[PDB]
Amino acid sequence: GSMNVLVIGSGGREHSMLHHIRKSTLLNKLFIAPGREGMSGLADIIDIDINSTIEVIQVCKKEKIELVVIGPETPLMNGLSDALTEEGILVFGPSKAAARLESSKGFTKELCMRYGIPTAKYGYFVDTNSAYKFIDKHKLPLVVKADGLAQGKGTVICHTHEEAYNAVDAMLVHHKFGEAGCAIIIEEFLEGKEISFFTLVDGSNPVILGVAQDYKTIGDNNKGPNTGGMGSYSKPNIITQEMEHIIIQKIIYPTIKAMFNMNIQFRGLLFAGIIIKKNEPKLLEYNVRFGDPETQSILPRLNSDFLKLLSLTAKGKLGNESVELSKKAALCVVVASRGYPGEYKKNSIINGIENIEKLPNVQLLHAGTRREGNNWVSDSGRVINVVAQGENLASAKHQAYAALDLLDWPDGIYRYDIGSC
Repeated sequence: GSMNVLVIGSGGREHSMLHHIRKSTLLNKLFIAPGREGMSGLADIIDIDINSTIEVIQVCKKEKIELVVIGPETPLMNGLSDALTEEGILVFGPSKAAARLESSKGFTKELCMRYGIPTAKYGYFVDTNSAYKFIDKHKLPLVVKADGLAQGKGTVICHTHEEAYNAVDAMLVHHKFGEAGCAIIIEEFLEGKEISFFTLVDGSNPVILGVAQDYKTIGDNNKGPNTGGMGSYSKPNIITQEMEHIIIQKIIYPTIKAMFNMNIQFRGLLFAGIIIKKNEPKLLEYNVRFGDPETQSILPRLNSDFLKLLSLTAKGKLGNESVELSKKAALCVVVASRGYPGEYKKNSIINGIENIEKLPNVQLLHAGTRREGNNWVSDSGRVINVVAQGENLASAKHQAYAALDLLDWPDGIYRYDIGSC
């Protein structure tokens, strides 16, 4: 291969991306900034501040980078993609203007209203007077969300009006989520089957990548606060091919076309949260980049070349193209530091990683580790992923959880219901 590739980010999603980019015959040299030491087998780790456009550009010139693959949302919101494009560097990820689909949840809701895209009824607010008056006319339960990038944690289901007042104060008045909470949306609570729906979009042509089941809450059986995501799986027929088509026609294409026509075309990975009831999909939310940890379960199933797909997307060349997925089930369990999504302990010593990495049927990803002396220690809220594949979901599940029995980390927390009915 002749393509030098730079991945931006440092979590389990990116470690998975590296693993799968490394399979391409198109790849020459592979880099990650800032990455993590546990990923160093796959790529050269670059220690830079990725919030500095200028530092990222300097790495691209120094290393002759031909494609940049942006993992997380914040640099997209900060216009890293625009800064790279202005320098004539190919980038997989949307422009700042296109990234508003995620960086303002209210942006997406208005677009849905204007273009007739099915979604939750809602209101948008910047002060508790208007918010409380909406709460008081509104049916329960309802969902309060930070408008900005709250890493999936600024989303609270409220079953009493008092819980809603508290959620709205925490964001608008007490500033508990920084600028991300300076505005909010309050939405009707929708029932049904929730899925994660990944589409590659080259500016005008959508190509479905895959579907996964997510696990948002910290606790099993959907209990406790919302997190960035505590697990995932992907397998054939989570939804029918017909439903896939309805989602593209009613939600994704109208989104792509609206953005294109306002001259803010979307290019990259469009990740829709979708809820299905009475055979009809509604849009929960947009993320404008790969989902963590849904990516970890979808990529194992990809028969098509992942790097080629990223490059073609970035180039505006998905016109003829299609994705091929295997019939395997894949499943990812996240191990978090105790306290997450709240305050968590860093520097906790983690034992068993080397034993799990010796297993041939599973992959351990370094989502949030670092080295301190001779130990692996905790360094983020989400610390380890274990990923497995099988002929069916039960096999994939058994293998993941069998591997996790080798983990000896009393401060580690993981759900036991990843892949359960």
